[PDB]
Amino acid sequence: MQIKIKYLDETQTRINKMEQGDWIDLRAAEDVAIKKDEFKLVPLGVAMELPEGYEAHVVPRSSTYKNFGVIQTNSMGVIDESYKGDNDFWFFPAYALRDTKIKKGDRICQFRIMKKMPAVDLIEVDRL
Amino acid sequence: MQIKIKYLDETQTRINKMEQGDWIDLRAAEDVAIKKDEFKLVPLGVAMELPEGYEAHVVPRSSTYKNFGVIQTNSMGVIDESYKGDNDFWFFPAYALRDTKIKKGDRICQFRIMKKMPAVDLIEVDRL
Amino acid sequence: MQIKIKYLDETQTRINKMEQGDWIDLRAAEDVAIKKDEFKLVPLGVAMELPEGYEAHVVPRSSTYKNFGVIQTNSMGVIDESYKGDNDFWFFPAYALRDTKIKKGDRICQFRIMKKMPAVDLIEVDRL
Repeated sequence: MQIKIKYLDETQTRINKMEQGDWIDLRAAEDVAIKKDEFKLVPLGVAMELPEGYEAHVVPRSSTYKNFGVIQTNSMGVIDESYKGDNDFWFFPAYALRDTKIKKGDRICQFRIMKKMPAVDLIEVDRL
Repeated sequence: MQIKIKYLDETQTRINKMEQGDWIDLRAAEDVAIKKDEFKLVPLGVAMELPEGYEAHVVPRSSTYKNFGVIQTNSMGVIDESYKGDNDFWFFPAYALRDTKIKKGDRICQFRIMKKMPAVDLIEVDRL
Repeated sequence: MQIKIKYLDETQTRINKMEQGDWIDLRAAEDVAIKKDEFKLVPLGVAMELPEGYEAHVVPRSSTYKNFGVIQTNSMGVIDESYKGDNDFWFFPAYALRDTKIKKGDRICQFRIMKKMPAVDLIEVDRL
């Protein structure tokens, strides 16, 4: 089972480090300064074509808050298999709880893939 | 897989359509005004009987903070198969980082189902 | 399957982690006071050896915000199978949105296990 991955540029850290099972770390694609109580979409510099029928889950690393003072506004990001365009680059939605500077190459979040949910039928009933 | 769904009333937007595995969007059941740094349980106007052995996870949509300035206080909501009563409606626990307003019918979060955790035994030990 | 659990000390409340399928509640290992807009890693007083090939996910309980006014800064904690050391204790990263006090034994979060992602091959490309 493979994942085709495209990098924003030749300087981005190749996350080619994985296929053992652990969540894979993602890094800021450049320097980012976020002021307290400000929102900023941090470029992760990667675009992927996930396996058919799969999706990716993105959450911050356990040390992201302590290190950068940010939280992921959407709690857990979901990247569907259809998000495989040549320009579909990933971003980490960050809300700064304190002035913070994120350096290019800094690990800020992580992800893993999972099979999408089975097809369902939402049938309306008047009483439950 | 069949999921029985009950709606709060006829004005709630029905969400049955051709599904194929993507997360499903839920919507505010009514207008909701939230002041800066205050909390509000946003009703989603739906109650469901999930498949036996399954549970649902609920997270904000990726554009939820950008549009409404709120985060989900519980990070990811977990709805168990047992939460299937006639009055077990779903809610999105919103905390606003600014004065905001979610309009009736606005897509505000999304969900998917997943098989519940397997049978496991907990064996207490003094050392690992 | 079996999960080996170690408790910090003899005064910790044994998780009543019971009910096939249900997420399991974790408790504060000691009293903790957190001032509004401040952080605090709340020890849960447990360390576990998860089944091989599995990982744990931890999120706030539905009533955590209402009860203690805190959010989990890393959104969802991810405990890998390898984090099974004798001093590999669990913590709940809490950011208080108001003055709060958590009592030893108070249930503040919950967890479940899940199979880790299948091993994947990341193939770098130049176009998607």
